[PDB]
Amino acid sequence: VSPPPPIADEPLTVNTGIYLIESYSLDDCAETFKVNAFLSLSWKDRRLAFDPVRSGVRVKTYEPEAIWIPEIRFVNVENARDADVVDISVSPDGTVQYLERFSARVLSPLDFRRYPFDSQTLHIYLIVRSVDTRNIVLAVDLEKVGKNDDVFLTGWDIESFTAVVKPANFALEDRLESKLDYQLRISRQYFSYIPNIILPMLFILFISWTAFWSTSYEANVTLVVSTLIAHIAFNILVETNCPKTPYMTYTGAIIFMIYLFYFVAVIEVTVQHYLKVESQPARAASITRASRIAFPVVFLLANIILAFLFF
Amino acid sequence: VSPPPPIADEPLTVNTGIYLIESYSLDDCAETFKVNAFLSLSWKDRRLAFDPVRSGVRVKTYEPEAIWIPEIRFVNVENARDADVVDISVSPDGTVQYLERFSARVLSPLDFRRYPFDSQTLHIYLIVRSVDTRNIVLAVDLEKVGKNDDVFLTGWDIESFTAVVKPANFALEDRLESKLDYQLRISRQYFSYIPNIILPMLFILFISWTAFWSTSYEANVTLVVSTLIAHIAFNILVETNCPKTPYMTYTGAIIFMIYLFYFVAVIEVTVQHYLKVESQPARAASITRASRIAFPVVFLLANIILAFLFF
Amino acid sequence: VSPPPPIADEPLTVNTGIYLIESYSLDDCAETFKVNAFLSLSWKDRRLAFDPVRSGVRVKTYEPEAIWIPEIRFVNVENARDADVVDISVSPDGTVQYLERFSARVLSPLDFRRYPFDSQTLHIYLIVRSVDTRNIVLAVDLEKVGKNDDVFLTGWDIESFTAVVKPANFALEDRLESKLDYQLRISRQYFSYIPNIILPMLFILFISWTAFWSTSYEANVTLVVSTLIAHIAFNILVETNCPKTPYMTYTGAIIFMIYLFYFVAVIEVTVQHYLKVESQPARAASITRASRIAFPVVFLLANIILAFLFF
Amino acid sequence: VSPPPPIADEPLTVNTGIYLIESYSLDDCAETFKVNAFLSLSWKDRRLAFDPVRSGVRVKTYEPEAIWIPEIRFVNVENARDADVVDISVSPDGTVQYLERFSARVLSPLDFRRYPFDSQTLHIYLIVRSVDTRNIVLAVDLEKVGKNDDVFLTGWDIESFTAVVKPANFALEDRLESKLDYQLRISRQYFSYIPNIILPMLFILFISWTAFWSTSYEANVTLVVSTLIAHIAFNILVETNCPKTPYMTYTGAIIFMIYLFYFVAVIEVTVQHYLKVESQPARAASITRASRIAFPVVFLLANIILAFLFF
Amino acid sequence: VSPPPPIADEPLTVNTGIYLIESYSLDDCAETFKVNAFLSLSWKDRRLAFDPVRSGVRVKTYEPEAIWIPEIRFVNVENARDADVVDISVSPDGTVQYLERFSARVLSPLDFRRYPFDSQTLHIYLIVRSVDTRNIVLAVDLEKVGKNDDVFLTGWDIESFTAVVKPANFALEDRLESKLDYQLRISRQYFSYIPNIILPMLFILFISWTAFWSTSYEANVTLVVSTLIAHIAFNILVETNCPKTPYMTYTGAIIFMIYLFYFVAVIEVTVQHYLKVESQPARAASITRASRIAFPVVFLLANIILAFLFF
Ligand SMILES: CCC1(CCBr)C(=O)NC(=O)NC1=O
Ligand SMILES: [Cl-]
Ligand SMILES: [Cl-]
Ligand SMILES: [Cl-]
Ligand SMILES: [Cl-]
Ligand SMILES: [Cl-]
Repeated sequence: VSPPPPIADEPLTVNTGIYLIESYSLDDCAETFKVNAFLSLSWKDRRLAFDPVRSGVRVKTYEPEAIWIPEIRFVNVENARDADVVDISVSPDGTVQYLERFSARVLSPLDFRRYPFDSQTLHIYLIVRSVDTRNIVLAVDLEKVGKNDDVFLTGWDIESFTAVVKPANFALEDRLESKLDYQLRISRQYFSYIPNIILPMLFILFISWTAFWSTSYEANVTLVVSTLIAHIAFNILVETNCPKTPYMTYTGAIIFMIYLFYFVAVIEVTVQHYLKVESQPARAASITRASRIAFPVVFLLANIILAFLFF
Repeated sequence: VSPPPPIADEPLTVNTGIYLIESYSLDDCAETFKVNAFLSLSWKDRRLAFDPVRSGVRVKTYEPEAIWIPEIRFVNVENARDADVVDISVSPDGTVQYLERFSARVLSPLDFRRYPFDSQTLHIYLIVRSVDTRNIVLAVDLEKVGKNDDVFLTGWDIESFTAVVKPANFALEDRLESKLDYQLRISRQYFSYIPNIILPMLFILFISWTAFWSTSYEANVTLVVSTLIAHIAFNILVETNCPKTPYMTYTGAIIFMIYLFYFVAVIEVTVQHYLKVESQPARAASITRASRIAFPVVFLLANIILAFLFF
Repeated sequence: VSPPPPIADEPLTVNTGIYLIESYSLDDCAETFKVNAFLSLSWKDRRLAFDPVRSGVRVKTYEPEAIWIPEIRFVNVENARDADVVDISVSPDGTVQYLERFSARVLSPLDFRRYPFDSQTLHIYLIVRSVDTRNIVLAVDLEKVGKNDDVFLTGWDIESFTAVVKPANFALEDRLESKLDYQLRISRQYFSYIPNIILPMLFILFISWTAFWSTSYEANVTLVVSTLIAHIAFNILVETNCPKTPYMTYTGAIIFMIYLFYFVAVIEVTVQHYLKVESQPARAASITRASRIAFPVVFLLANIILAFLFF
Repeated sequence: VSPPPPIADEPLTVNTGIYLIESYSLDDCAETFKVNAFLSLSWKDRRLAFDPVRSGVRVKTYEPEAIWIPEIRFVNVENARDADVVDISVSPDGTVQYLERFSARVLSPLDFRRYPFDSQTLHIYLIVRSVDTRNIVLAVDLEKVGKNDDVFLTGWDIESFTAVVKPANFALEDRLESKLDYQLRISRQYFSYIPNIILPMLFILFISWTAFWSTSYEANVTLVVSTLIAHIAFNILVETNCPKTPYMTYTGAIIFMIYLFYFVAVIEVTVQHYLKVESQPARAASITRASRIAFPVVFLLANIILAFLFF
Repeated sequence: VSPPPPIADEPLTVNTGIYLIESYSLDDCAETFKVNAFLSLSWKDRRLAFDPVRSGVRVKTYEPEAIWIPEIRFVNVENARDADVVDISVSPDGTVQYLERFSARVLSPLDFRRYPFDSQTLHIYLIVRSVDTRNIVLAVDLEKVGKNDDVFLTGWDIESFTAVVKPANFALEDRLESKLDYQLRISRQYFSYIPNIILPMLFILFISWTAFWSTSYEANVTLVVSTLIAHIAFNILVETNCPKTPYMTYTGAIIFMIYLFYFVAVIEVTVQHYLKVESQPARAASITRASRIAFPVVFLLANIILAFLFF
């Protein structure tokens, strides 16, 4: 119950491996995801080395309390993982093979700028703090890094589960810390968004544009203002459940643009009626006739500019 | 507290069994359900063998700490089950009969394509990782697999609770994994859905069609747009509380179809009034008269096509 | 420790008793309630019997670990109760007086058919599984079954806390199980419903009926459709927070009836205007005049039929 | 680890004290509040008495496991408090001074009848169960009862933290129990309720009264019904998030009164138009003219009557 | 397991240091934030001092149970922190280098008066209570006080993590308490508020002002009342999820001002129409013409006055 002694000066290499069993509860708003996986750890301790000819065992199994085990922690977790040691095996040369099954709520930030067409990289940071007698450094056993085929996140396409092999070694509170990066690449399943959000939101906007084929100010006010209410009501219905994002998103820009179009269409309706009442029906009619083409064209162009700037 | 030694290299057979006591909290959105049940386990540990004559007892009872117990875990669980060992009984041959009462939040995916007429198969995967000394394989004791008659999920008809007897044995991180599939088949109780969701949503749509028995553009705009508001408001009220499904559902298709019908009815109302104002009341009136038949017929037809494509 | 040995063939009788300290968190939607109470247990274990003269003590206190204690569990709980043993006392004849203070989330179904005029019976099922050496049977002492006077559930009148004295002994997985039914009878405090939900809901409906004292189709469309919106908006405001009930409720029937009345009133308004425009103002006016009496009378009758069928 | 012995058949007096460190999470709907405080306990155990001369120390410090400590529990708590023993000190006469720092979610009912002008008394009930060897009685060390000056509840003025010195001793499950009442008096500081809820809710109602200065039935229907929608919509926005209170509140009475006024104003608008259309414009105009004074006067008076009946 | 005996009058100095690893879950409404960090503690216990020649070791490692460790607690936490001792190291002179990794939900009040342009100072109060034998005083080494570069709070700019070096030593329950103030300075990311909340809410208000370029009372009622509905609906959509603040905020003042403007615009519309109908179209037209300038000018001025009073 002291770290293994160094054969030559060099630090202890703790070989790691994460194997995803289950991925669930991806909360976009909280920027957290819950994960259930295996953590494999391999290190050599020659104090645990033995001759198989005299000892007469394949490998010696130990209790966690019995031997020295490195303290591997996660950087980006809410609280410490719920871990359960599955097996500890010691080969004759002193190579300890540790395996545990853990569940953790991982805090990983998400970029919503290209939502719902976005893709994300979920991070899991492994960390080990070096001891007095010797430095501890992390490594990746690529054979022991993977994911269950059945691993699923509803609404996401799980691309890959890989690790950045070279650790980030640095000093923290007068000790060396070796940090590893396990990445889960996911891409969103944006299909339903079109018939479910895009298309009914666009219909409401189009209904407001019928005020360009009418001269009735009462019918026109009822058209643009009632559709503005239906727009807001629709947005309450299809609300992300996510408190507003501090940065400007593609989706956010378009919604802003739609509120601007409701305001501009009211201006038009207001102008047209005032010109008609102010004995100028030539200007009133030409503005209305222009708007019939102007409104959809400006909308289509501004939308293309936005789609281009974001993607 | 090491696995029982093999006589002739044979793997240890752990006879399982799950008996549902309570099933509750089925969260459609989270694709999770909470379960309270019995887990029965039986295996032979000859190290515990005794002679009932010298012992004076025909069976021996042990504390979990006292003997070796296989590490049975569930694959699709949020965290490890809250288990409480009920009884451990050893017969003279050294056959252990283990029983525990556990509670677990099981992650099982759900297909909402045929909602609310859907049926689901809930899975519970039992798993055991083999040891260095010997391999461990799972088995189903069919006499120990069942459910309490009083087991209920509000709004579901619990068809059956069975297990796929042949385990899925496979290699993972250089060891054998014997996995079992326990299945809970449930079918939805969709009656209340007709008077609560379907009919009041259909009435609102029908109200919009009264604009085909009017020539008043002000009354017509008020009809189609106010009903569209009422539709959205109704949907906010009867909202599933489920963030939108990534795939297209039967329900989703119909709602989309309804939003399209609100838009088409506005087009009609817009066309009719423009023709009237453009000195063509013959065409205006014939379009309106056609819509009176067209709208319900196309709706009934498109609905049958949708019902066919989904079921 | 193993169970106490019997002279009398009859199994071991464990005298139970539950005393409610606090009742809180009654979730109508989840059909769960949280409870904090005392669990009293009594049984004779002659192995513990002593001579108070030679022992020098009239009563002996033991640690739960020290003696044999029956495994009492609850059938309808989310997870096993958080229990804390308060006292264990042994009398010279070997009688054990066990007492613990527990907290549990109890799953008890609720029938909303007569909501908000309903009354409910909350169940707590005590269970004990028989050992191999001897069978174990539960008993109630209704002196030991009670509740704190200050026990409260907001919006409910806590009638009684009692137990069904005859236990339900039955075989499960080749062993006997003696089950007790503890019942908490509660009745709803429905006063607030009239001034909060029922009267404002009736007012909106009556507003729609003023369309029978008008000939203005624009004012009439605005009356029936705007009130339908206000009805839905009201229902969003006074929403039960309960996902729709799979069965037909009294409340559910009436709400359905109200949506039907909104649709029928639109039909009337539509018919009246079409007859007027189709040079038939005699029929139009007689339909409107009839509706003035028909609508409230049919509403009052249909409501009485519903109230009768449900109560 | 047995209770201290009585010299002359006296019960053990446990001197208590609670010192509020933090008060937070007051949930009006759940009728719970979370508290972080110090619990001080003092009692005389002569088995711990010593001669400071021979001992060399004026005070002795012990580990909780080392000595006998009374089991103090809380009556109205969700689960048992998270406690941590800060210090245990023994003086030469054997007077024990125990101190712990605990956090608890206390269930204390709230009376909303005078909301938002209400004041509440939060209770914390201390309890001790007497033991076989001797009876245990609670006492208040008033020197050890207080609160941190920085203790705050957002939207409340924390008046006082005091205890009812005379304990409530009584029998429970054949043992005497001593109960103490700690009271936290709070008064609601919700000044912003006037500009945030009261004034916008009144403006909406006043807008409906403008239909008494109009003869246009279409404009009037649009005024009273649209404002009724805006009223409901406003109430959805400023919703307490508290499921309806079973009893009639001051706030509840006024909201009811407002819904009645919307209905009465519709009746007026309906009557006025019907009289006008039924060739009686003298009565129609006199009713409208009356309403202009009647409506605000009846509102102001009924409001005063309500304010008087509740306060 | 007694405090170390000093020769010097001065109390024991415990050098503290907090290092933020993760900051998450900042709940504006609850005025709480969750934190994951390192707690470093340094003190000298001469009883631990050793000859490293005789000992053979330059540093000694101890288990928390093995040695005396000061009881460091947090003042403003929900429950005591979930701590995990990372390392304990002793040098030949008796210096203890303690390090733990803790997670805590910190209660820190927030001032919303200047929201969404606000900045906040989050507090973490460290505290140590002095023992019988000697007083214990806290110290800050600002070298050890830091934060991970990757520490983030969505929508906030984390300015600095620091500590007020001079501890607040005071008497509590006849003992000394040394308290340290750790501060996290954050400033809000208000950009998205302009296009998401400010601008669309203004557009709706402006739409209501078009009622100053119309004489149609039906169109005007529809304008002012429908926009008031859209305003409320918008506020439901962009709702903070925060129950109203007991104090008057900048945002709160403006929203109140907007509701006043909706009411004043209704008064105008009502006055205009009544003057027109009361054969005075000169006054009606001059009031309308004035409002066109008055309304935006009064709005712009009142807004500047509010912005000045709050900032
Ligand atoms: C008040 C009635 C309603 C729909 C209610 Br959400 C409205 O708000 N505005 C309108 O212009 N028309 C309407 O029908
Ligand atoms: Cl961890
Ligand atoms: Cl498990
Ligand atoms: Cl239980
Ligand atoms: Cl407690
Ligand atoms: Cl703490």
